[PDB]
Amino acid sequence: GERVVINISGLRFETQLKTLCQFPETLLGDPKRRMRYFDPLRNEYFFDRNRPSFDAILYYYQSGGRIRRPVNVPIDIFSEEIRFYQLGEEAMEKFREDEGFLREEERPLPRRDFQRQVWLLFEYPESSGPARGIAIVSVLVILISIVIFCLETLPEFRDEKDYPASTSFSDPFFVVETLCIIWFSFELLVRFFACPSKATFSRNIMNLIDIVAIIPYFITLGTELASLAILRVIRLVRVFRIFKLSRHSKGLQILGQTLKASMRELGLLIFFLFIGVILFSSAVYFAEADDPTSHFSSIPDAFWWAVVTMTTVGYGDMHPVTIGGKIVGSLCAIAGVLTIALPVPVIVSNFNYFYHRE
Amino acid sequence: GERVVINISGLRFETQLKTLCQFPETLLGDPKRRMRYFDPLRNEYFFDRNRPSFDAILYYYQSGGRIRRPVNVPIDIFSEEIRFYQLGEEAMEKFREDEGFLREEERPLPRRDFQRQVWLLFEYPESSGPARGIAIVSVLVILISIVIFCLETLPEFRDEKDYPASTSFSDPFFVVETLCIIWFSFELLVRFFACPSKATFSRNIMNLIDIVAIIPYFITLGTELASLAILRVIRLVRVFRIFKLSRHSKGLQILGQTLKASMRELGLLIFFLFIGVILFSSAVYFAEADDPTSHFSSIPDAFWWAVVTMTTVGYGDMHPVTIGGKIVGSLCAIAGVLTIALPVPVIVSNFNYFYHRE
Amino acid sequence: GERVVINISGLRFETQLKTLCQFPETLLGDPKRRMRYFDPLRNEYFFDRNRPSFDAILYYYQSGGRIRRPVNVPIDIFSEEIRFYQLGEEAMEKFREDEGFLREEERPLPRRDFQRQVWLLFEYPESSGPARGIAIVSVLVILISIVIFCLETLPEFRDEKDYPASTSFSDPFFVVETLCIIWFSFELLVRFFACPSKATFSRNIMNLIDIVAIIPYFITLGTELASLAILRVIRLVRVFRIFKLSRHSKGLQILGQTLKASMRELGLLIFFLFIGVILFSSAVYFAEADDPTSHFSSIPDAFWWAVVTMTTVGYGDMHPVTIGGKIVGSLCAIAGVLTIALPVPVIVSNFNYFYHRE
Amino acid sequence: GERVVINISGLRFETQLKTLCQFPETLLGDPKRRMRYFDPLRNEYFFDRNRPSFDAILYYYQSGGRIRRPVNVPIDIFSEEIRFYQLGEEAMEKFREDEGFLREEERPLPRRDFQRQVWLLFEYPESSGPARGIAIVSVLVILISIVIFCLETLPEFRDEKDYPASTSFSDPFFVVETLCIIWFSFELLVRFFACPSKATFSRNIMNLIDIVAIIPYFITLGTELASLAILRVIRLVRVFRIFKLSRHSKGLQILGQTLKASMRELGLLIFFLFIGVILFSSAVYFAEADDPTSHFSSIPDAFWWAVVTMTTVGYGDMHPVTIGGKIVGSLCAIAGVLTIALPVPVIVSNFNYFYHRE
Amino acid sequence: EVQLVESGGGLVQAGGSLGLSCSASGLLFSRNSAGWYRQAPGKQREFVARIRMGGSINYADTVKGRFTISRDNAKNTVYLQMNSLKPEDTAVYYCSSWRTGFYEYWGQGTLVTVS
Amino acid sequence: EVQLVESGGGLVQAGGSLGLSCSASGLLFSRNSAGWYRQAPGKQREFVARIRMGGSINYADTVKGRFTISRDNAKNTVYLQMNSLKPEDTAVYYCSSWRTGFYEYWGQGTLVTVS
Amino acid sequence: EVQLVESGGGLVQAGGSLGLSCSASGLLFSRNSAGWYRQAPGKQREFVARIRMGGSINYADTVKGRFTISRDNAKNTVYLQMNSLKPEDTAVYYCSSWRTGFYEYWGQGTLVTVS
Amino acid sequence: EVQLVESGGGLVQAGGSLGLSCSASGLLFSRNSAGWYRQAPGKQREFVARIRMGGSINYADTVKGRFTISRDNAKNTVYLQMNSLKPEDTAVYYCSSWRTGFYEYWGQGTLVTVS
Ligand SMILES: [K+]
Ligand SMILES: [K+]
Ligand SMILES: [K+]
Ligand SMILES: [K+]
Repeated sequence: GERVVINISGLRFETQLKTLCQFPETLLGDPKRRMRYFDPLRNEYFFDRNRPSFDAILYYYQSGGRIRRPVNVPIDIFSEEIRFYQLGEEAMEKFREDEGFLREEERPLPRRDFQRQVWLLFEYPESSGPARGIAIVSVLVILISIVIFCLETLPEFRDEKDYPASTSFSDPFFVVETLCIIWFSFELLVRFFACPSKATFSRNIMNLIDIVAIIPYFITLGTELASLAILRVIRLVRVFRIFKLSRHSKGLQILGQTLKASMRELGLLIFFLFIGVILFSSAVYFAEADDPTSHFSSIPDAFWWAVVTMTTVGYGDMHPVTIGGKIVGSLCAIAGVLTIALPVPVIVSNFNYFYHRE
Repeated sequence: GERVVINISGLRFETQLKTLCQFPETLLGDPKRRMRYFDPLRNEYFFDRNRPSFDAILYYYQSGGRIRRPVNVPIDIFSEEIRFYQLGEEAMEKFREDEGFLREEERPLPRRDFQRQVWLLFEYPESSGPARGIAIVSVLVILISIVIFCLETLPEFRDEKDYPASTSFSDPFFVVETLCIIWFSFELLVRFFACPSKATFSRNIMNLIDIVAIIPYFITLGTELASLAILRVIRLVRVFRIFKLSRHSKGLQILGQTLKASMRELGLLIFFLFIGVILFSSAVYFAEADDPTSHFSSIPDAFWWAVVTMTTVGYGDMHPVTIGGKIVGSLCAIAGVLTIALPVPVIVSNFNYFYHRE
Repeated sequence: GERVVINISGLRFETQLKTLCQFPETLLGDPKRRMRYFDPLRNEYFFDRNRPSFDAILYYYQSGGRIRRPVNVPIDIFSEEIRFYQLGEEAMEKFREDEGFLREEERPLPRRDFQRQVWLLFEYPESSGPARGIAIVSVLVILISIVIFCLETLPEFRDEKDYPASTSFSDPFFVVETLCIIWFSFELLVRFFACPSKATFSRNIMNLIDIVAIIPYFITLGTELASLAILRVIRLVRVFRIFKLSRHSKGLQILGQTLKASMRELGLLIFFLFIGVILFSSAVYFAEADDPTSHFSSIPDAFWWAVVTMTTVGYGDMHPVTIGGKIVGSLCAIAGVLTIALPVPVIVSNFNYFYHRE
Repeated sequence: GERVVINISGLRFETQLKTLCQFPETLLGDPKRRMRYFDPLRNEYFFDRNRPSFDAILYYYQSGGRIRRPVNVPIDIFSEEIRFYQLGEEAMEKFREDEGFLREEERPLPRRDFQRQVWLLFEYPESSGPARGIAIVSVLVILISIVIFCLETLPEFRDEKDYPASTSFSDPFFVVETLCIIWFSFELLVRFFACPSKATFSRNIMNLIDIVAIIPYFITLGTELASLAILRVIRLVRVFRIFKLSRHSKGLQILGQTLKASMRELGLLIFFLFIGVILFSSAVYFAEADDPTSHFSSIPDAFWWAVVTMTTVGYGDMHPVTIGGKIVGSLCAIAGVLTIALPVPVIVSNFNYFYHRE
Repeated sequence: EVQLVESGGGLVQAGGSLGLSCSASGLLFSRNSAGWYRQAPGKQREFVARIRMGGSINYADTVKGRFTISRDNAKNTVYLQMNSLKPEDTAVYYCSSWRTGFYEYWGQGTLVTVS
Repeated sequence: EVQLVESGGGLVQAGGSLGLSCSASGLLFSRNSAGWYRQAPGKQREFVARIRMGGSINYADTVKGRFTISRDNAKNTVYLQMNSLKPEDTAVYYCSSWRTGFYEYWGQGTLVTVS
Repeated sequence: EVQLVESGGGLVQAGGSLGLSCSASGLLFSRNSAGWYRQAPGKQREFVARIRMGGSINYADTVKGRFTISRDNAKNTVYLQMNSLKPEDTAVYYCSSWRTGFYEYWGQGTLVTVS
Repeated sequence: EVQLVESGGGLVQAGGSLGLSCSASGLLFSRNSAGWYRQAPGKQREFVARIRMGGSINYADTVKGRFTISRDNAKNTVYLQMNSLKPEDTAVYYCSSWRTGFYEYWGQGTLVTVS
């Protein structure tokens, strides 16, 4: 019925008044707010803004609600156009969601005036100067703990113990290890007793890492204060102190997000390598088993060669000695480069997204 | 003669009535259907829809028939515009073909009420719960068959037979192999006797794989129930039980489609490697044959070094010992990285297309 | 002065008549040719064609002459628009040049009615059936010549000659070699005596290849029909029979075009490798010379290790034995992957251009 | 109040006169300059130029000042439009900055009529013919200095000195080295005494390189004209004569700019390699320490294997011997290809930008 | 091809000791099963010893304890230490290297005649 | 598995010399600590010598100077040169190769009885 | 450069045995053809034996059966077992290693004078 | 560290022959220059022989012809064949391996006293 002709700098937009008033909380949806720009001389709402953006601004009313930025309008110009037309904050949220920007505030800081002071001081390194100092202290303790874990294995440092087992505070490594574990437990208990909600603390992967980085020390201490397999499993598990370096590194966080996103592609990479390894190890075992000098004793033994030829490591311990085995080894290296080159670009695209999104 | 002026929200489209009525089965091609939006006050068909899309919608009439989505209009908006203007279902098919979407229903399910029940149960794992169970059983049997094929070659499992040939149901491996072959033959005969048309069954590559995965067992059984070369060829052919894992894996199907699409690029990769291998093996044989310590006895023998240097495997069994041979080996590794890096991006683009198209 | 208002389906284009008549050989430049679409009722030239293309069509007149296809119009639609407006064939040539299509007919076939029959038969494999047969014969002769060149070096085939030099038609390899050389010389002399212009024949790289593939045989024959260095240089030069396989292969022609285009990038790759090789060989010689077990006797000797570590071949003959040498060898492999990964994408982009342009 | 209707070839742009006169130094901002195109018959400023560009040209006035080239208009056409509308030179600078072109003249040539003649002759190889000769002489001296530095280490050239230390101008290498150092010092002092400002000379990295390429010779000379550690540090530092080859090479300058730009990505690459090396060396030490034939004596010793497996060099000196160690070594090569493949594309993108920007 | 030459002759009487050796060219003993076989005149082949690839040494039911078999894996030789010699074990001891299902290789044989 | 066989018998009286040898199969002596241990009848194990992986040779407080220990790293053998023999050092000298915290391997032992 | 030194002297009479040896420095015998050549005083070079790279042993038409040639491929030595010695074969036996079409290398020679 | 142990003792009179040997641990002779040095009592070090890495053997101006020096490159030993022995060359012959400009290593020395 009623026809409203908008004029965005000479460009007429004749639309039905019903669609214009579908959203009555905007600049055009309020008749007493859009009367400022109305021109009674020509019976049109003359604006003096960007011309291409108003097409999307009008499609917002003509589609109920939908904000799709035209590909020929820059982000800032379109955002300013949304702000001028006062489409709303839900409009801005929909626009940012469509573009790719993600809006997540959360961060429920405690309001007890002391359960938030220490929480800020520890969780947020940039909240203070002492907070940055605490972050630096944590990084230093993590690095020396890694150094201790690696140095404990050097044969030189184990001289009086380098005798057969059949013929703890004095050990210099145990002192540094227990200081590192004390600091880890301290920064864990402070964060747990200063977190807003215990549900989020027991769910964050960056806190499960800190738990796993403390568990082996206490298992070993309890066992000492009185099986072999669990002991070696635990001594290997102790390596997860390098992953609590990810709280202080935005590169490791991006890497973790990339690996979580590219789970299907990592699985495809492993599956393709498994298929190729079985195929080429069978081919090179049967192509080389009649030569009395071959060192493939079985298809399971030719898997190691096939993985080092497909990955193009090629150590050279296991190689073919026959013409047919060398033909097979020639296609393993080429078919390995393709198998690997296929999903790795998808993983790299995920990394670039999470990296430049930062 | 007759002039019809369409008005897509203030944007006039004055076109000849003949072009508008070229297709009389659409919203604008039916005068008694387009009279709803007609405005006798201004003698124009006032619409209230998206402005940029109607350019393509009108070019559809002005070009006889052709649907080319404008690059500045989203897919969903243009599809909704086609739906509103009722251009037809052939219009939607042409639009999807132009974009890249492929429309293939086929799936001629049998209508015998029992030749389709088992067909659904077997062919489609998602049609039921027992269907998913049958898929899981097939995957398990395939995996244990692969495990048996690999384990049969271990020297440890062959102890009483590890004597010279000059000095079958008891064998534990033959029992598992015959159970796997029984299940393979069962799931093949059920699928053949439940398929709609025998022409499609004898033509699908995923059924030729299942035939080839059963042929060697029966050849061996027939020969046993009474030449050496065919025996070893067959024992190698038995490895094609890993490719009937592709029915249950959408990654292997994508890989097969990628390899079929990139056939010319695979051929180019092999041809470039062959050219480079001959070139650099000739160069390194003639550059190193005057040194009494060289281990290239001929150009055919330097091919293996050239393939492992070009693919950057570099086992290290064959390497140059001369200054000229080392200069030649330095360009083999660089010219191999280029030769390989050239068609592999095309193959990876094909993989990404078939992978994200999924 | 005179104003002409064009109307491309409701979209007015009011331009000065002088610019419209700047080119009087086109549909709009001929007043007696554009009168067909003129509408005396509204004093406008009503067309019924695509709307976005006429912007470029009018800019052609408004810029003297220039055809720039709008990014939102498809190639075929714009080409049809040029054809309808009859802008000319120079307009189409400019359009194709701007897009990227290259127009090169040349092919000056002889007009002597017999100096072109054999020329077609030989140069163009697709001109006949005998032409395809001649191409197949050439490919077969080239392949057996390569096979002979490689097999002549096998130690097994040289049994009665495998004695010290101090204690030719009978040799089976010389017979096949002389037949191949006879066919090469025949297909060269026929092409030279059937080419249109001798200037183009003595200039094509694909004919210089055929000359170089025949020169060593005749040098050897002349020397035999009576120095050592030139003899081995010639015996290596004989390998250029694989490059006359490029006439019959469009992949090798694309590779040659890619390598000619990426000359600066190939030079940069070699220069960066040279810089890195010198840097890391100096570092690993000085980082490892104080260890009495090191096998880097000089910086020139550590170049070979640095090239095989930078290219990630890693044969393993020369490796570091010191902590500092291993730190240096760790950065050689990482800095080699970057050095190589930098210009190779440019070369690959050139290959993709020349490959998909085909 | 006052309304001005511009007409860019039939396309009305009705804008407020205030916005049009916001910038009074342009073609539309001067009423006595824009009167040329005014049409009193229709009360509009009829132009005859490109239609899409005037949208941005008008947004320049409607946004105070901002030049954003529409994505559907070519660079040259938009630049010509800016020139016609005489928006100014600051407008052109903003346009070039938005596109990506960087404007940096600087080059403060001395005005002493002789402190600029030699400055041109040396700094700018293209200013003369003698300047190109001086550049060639510098490149030749640099190359022979590199050759001398590498050849001094050959064991063959050191024959009478090849005795234990316990049992300088005569040395042929010292003569060439001192000539090279004399020329380096000459071209450094001339450039320092001919530079416009001493502040820029003592700050350019390409001059710090020339200082560092001369320092070791004079340190050695002063020490000779009378500690061991600084002597070997200096003998290694002498390798930085290859980096003064970067003044004469635009590829090395691009490489330096790329490496300065990709500093965060180089750091991420090193950090990811460090994380993976520690992880996989711990895993392979603990997975293989119970085998009495293993050659990983400690986690620090398995770092070298992990770096050569992750970088896919794979020398083959250190490899796993256990099933668990081989499983771990299989994931090191795959997880190394991902770790390396992640930031290298960012570095390559930086290189392509700085390379094609040239 | 491949030859498993042996050097195990002599005429040692009952008692004493004697060590036979088997050497291979074109065949690596570290990559194959190896085992000595005897054959007395007028009789058939009799298994004596076997060393599988992996050192699964198992002798026959008669010559256990008094014999032993060994391998080098570096010199590529397979030995046999014949201790507690008896006139019963007079035969032409062969040498055999094989791969199950692919190939078997024998030696021309050596004569151990115990007096 | 792994066996550290030894050959160090004999009945050399006081004085003279005697060299014991220890050989390993499935164990590389260049990759493990090695050390001879003695045990006289009626007594317990007594440390004699130890050569760590890296040649940190250290003998006991009684047999220093008069004994020495060595390794080949190519023949995979660990020796012990027993010089200045005395009747005091009469024991069944064992041989031991170990890795701290993972495994220890011993020999059946050899008898050195000094008269 | 390269020298093929030989050690094959002595004055063994008719009958008996004698084994000449040829050793190479800078030349790998496993990578080259090798063959002994003789030259009696007053005569010219006479081919004796040849072992090609790949073990294609072929002797002359006079010294077949009574001579044999061998290679190590690990010690880098080429031998010649001279059996059934006769006064006819008195010559300065040389040693030669060569590659067809690239190079030939000889030895200074050794003297085998059969009485 | 590294020790160049030598075994060249004895009391051979004038004439005859004697071969000294030099063995290295932690040092590869194939990767270093090697050379024997003598020092008679009451005198200073006197150069005897030198074999550079690459076999550039050069002796002194007195012991040429009558001496010779050699290397193995596999056993890691440097020898010295002392022929035409004279009472003049009575000294404690050392052994030295070095790298020009980096390090020099000597031996404790061995005594060659010619009667
Ligand atoms: K590699
Ligand atoms: K590689
Ligand atoms: K490698
Ligand atoms: K290797």
